[PDB]
Amino acid sequence: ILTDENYVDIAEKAILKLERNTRNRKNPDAFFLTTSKLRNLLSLTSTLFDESKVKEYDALLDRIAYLRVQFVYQAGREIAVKDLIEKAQILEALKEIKDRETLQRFCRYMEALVAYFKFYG
Amino acid sequence: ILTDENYVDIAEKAILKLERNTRNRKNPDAFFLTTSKLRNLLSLTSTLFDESKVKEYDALLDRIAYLRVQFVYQAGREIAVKDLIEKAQILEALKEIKDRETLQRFCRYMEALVAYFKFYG
Amino acid sequence: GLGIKRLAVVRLDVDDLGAAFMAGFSQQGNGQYSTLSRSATFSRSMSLFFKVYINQFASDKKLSIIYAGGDDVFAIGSWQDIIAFTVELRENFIKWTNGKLTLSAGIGLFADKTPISLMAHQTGELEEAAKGNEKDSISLFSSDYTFKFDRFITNVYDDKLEQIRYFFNHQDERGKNFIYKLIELLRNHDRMNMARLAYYLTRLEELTRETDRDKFKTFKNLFYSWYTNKNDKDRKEAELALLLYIYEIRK
Amino acid sequence: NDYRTFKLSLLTLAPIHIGNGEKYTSREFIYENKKFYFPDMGKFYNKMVEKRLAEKFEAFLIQTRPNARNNRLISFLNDNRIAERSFGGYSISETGLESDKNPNSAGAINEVNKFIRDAFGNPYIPGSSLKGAIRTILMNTTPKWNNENAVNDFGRFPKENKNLIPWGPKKGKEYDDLFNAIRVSDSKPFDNKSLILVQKWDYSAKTNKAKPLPLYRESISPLTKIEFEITTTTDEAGRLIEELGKRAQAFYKDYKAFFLSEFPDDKIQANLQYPIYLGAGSGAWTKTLFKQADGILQRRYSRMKTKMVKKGVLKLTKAPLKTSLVKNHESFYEMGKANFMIKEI
Amino acid sequence: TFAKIKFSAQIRLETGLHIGGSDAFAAIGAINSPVIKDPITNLPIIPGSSLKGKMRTLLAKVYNEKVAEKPSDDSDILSRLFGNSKDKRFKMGRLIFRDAFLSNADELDSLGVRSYTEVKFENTIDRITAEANPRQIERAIRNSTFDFELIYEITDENENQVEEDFKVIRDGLKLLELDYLGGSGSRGYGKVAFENLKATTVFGNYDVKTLNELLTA
RNA sequence: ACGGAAACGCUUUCUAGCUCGCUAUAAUUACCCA
RNA sequence: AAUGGGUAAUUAUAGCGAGCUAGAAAGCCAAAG
Ligand SMILES: Nc1ncnc2c1ncn2[C@@H]1O[C@H](COP(=O)(O)OP(=O)(O)NP(=O)(O)O)[C@@H](O)[C@H]1O
Ligand SMILES: [Mg+2]
Ligand SMILES: [Mg+2]
Repeated sequence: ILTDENYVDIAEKAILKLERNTRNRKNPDAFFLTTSKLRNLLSLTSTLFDESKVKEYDALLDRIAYLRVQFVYQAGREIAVKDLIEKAQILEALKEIKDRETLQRFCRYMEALVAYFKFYG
Repeated sequence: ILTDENYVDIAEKAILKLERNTRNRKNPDAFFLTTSKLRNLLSLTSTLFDESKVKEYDALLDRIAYLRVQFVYQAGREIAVKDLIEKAQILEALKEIKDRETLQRFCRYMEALVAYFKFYG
Repeated sequence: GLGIKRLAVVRLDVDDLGAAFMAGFSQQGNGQYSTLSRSATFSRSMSLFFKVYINQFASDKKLSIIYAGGDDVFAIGSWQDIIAFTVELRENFIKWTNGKLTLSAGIGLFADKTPISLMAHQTGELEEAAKGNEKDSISLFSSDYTFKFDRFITNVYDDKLEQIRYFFNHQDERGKNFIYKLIELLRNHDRMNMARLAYYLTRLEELTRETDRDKFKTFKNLFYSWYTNKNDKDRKEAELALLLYIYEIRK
Repeated sequence: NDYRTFKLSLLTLAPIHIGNGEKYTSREFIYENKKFYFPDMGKFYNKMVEKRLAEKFEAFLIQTRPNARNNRLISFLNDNRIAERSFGGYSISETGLESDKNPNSAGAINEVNKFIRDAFGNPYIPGSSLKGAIRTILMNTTPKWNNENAVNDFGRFPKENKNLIPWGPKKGKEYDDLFNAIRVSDSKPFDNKSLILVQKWDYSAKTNKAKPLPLYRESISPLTKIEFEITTTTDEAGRLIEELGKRAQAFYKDYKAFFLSEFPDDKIQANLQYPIYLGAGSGAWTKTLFKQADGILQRRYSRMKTKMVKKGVLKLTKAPLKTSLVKNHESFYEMGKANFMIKEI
Repeated sequence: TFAKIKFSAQIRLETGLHIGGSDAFAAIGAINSPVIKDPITNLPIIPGSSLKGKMRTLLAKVYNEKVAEKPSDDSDILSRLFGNSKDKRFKMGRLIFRDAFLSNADELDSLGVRSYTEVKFENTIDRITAEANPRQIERAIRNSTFDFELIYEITDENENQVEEDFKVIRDGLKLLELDYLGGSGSRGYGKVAFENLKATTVFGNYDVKTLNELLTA
């Protein structure tokens, strides 16, 4: 679960907990995870974040159902993304959305993850 | 930390601590930081300073949490905004809001930064 | 037709005249100048001034001396010719007394068609509110605009007011909206309005045309300089100067 | 009334892809007839959760199975006997040339890029994309716009000056803005039957092969007439948008002598009208000032996928034969090589 | 005498338009240029200021003989239909350009519309180094129509200024169909049609038989 | 047998007039990995 | 060689951030007495 007073901090300590290149000592402290595979995760929720303001949640939630499978499939391809969705409890927070103010907190939490990943690296 | 007696003076002495363009003599001592990478950050706090006058602080904690995301993200993109919000301790001023009064103090601090950015160069 | 349609009332008083008459001459010498002849000539000097020369000072001006004598001058009239009257009266009285014998007036503005006791009492309250500034003060129009005359006639009425008039007549872009927004930033004035003023004048520096831009730069580096002066005897003067310049150009 | 309107007509010789940003993944289509069916996967998961098999679906999505015809969500529906396919999105017919392997590999395409579509759902060409094709023809064929458009010794040879072409409000000056005066309209929204999804085929110099790529963008079919309206409110703009006929020929002449030479001429099309390179797959040299980016374009690549020496790999595709446009065998088009003809109205 | 008439129209979009919004609390990878929209229905509006300042400037390049160089230098055919700030008799300006709200939301819902505004991705190709810069700007969709109110005053200063100002208002509307209501314009985004021009009197007595014929010019 | 008795700081008055969220900007590049 | 797949970068940049006009009048009162 992530709420308003802590989700940015949860994202901050998530990004610090992703593992790095232990080898490859050419500009070290570099993540396995990259900017492209993380913006592919933010692009899943970037449509639903601005469809949430206009539409009702009850006429929208099948996309929120399918977006769990989207995060699963984007996790099941690279080990640097399956690592991310378990460090930051993304799959655990997708099940606990259930309204608009947590949809616009999860879609905002992904923005926090991208922001701290861009900030570190 | 910023108090009610010194938040304008820190924004004065933080524009003066931000390093300028030493080289490229075409109107020299211009800032690396551009105006429109700074009016975007003020564009958040101005629309919190106008909502804090009406709405209670327990309804604005969705936007106040996202200021912490946007300053981090805009600093992660360009090094000049990083040099801003590390010189002017904005991420350590966002840590302390907690009510309407310190929120409006920070939102005036973000404006005093822009006023002294406009006044110098 | 430019000028606000108000009339002013001034009430004056030479500060500490009985002290300047009894003791008076006792400081120079060793009590050797404290005669009856010195006090008699002093009475003739003060009587000569306040009963002969005030009519000389009120010659061209549009006013009425309702009383003059002793050390009081109570005078109603037009407000340009009341402020000019009292600046002229003191700048002649301190030449008359070599800079001894401070006088301290209260000017009050009043609209037309207002009763004369409701007018004179509010003038006399400004006069006694200028007695207790330190001693020597003019109290323009209100309880707060209370300036020493040496801090008023030089700074406000001749230095700042002529600089403001000189800037605001040799241009066309800036108008009375700019003067009103300066009066607000001068009257409220926390530390935040120093930054807001530094932003406002820098916005308007790069909005004026390139013909008149050093003209505006030598005005904003002159207004921001006294706004942020940290002596408090330079910001309060500018508000009274801008009040007088708005009162001069009222339609 | 200096609104001099024109009427551009655009004939696609090569397949043209534009836009939309998004892209369907590997398990988001159905190839069971000779068409590709792209559903609304939200309605797919909604109507499939009645089948009580969403956990087996989630098993299928992370199934690292070989034999790629069994990975592409066709075999999931054929094995588990889901046969309704009444879902949202749309269908497009095949190119026929996508799977190079005649051994089965049918519908074994992997990741298609979507085409730009309005909210009705119909494809069109946006005017902002056609204006970027006009603007490079105008930039390269004007010698005053090619000299200092460069670094000025700032960073990593970084960027265009963006100020050679005099643009701005420019406080104190009059209002020029040449490309505000060149007003390009969006096209009429054409039909879904013009889209084929060509793959990608990178054809190198100094190693004569045509290695294909896993990037199969949903392009327009060749020989599709698409109309555009351009109004020029400045007479200075009217001169350039009238002289586009000379300038596109001059751009293609300076670009063939720079880049299409060192490639074999059989894979290179002929113009047949005035040439234009509409976006997504024409190469970098059609999107840039090509005679000013010779030591500056390749500097960005110190990675696994670098430009080879200089003047990077050619971008061919495989769409079927029409008219003939191809000039060779094996159907190598040029992916963005379109043509136009203009007339004032 | 006093009269007050009304111009009904339909602003049918043709390659629909962007009129830029306000929020800084947008996103990271979503719409950074919002369209203006109604704050309760979240339906796009055409605000009357963007109609007015396009008609005020497009007719300025037609009816001002001397080039304006400033507003309230207009040539008194525009100064009275829009209003100066500086002429003593032309402070108000006898036209009320009301805002326009999306009428045919059910007709767009009959078509396959996912959402009432589309999002358009528009990177800026750096003409050297070929790198990009994506913007995701929002625009109201193509076959949207907007109810266009327009209210005109007829006081005892209109001796023969009534029918003269209607070879001006419809002139400005047929010049809006050659220009673009703000947005980009040079990138599409503006072409409008004005449908069912229907003048009527909402107050007073005026004969719009002779007015409803030059609407159909 | 209260310097007191009686007495609305009251009436009239649009925060108003003017003003395009606008300007430039191909969702594009690279061709490869096991 | 086939067979499996895509991977990396950009997520808006530069601006304007409000300008000008009005800043209380007219009555009662006071004046006219
Ligand atoms: N020429 C004069 N010679 C002597 N006494 C005079 C003269 N003119 C006026 N006075 C009297 O001097 C006294 C001064 O009165 P007043 O001005 O009230 O006191 P003051 O000394 O001025 N202290 P302040 O009222 O605070 O200025 C009055 O009684 C006047 O009548
Ligand atoms: Mg005295
Ligand atoms: Mg006295």
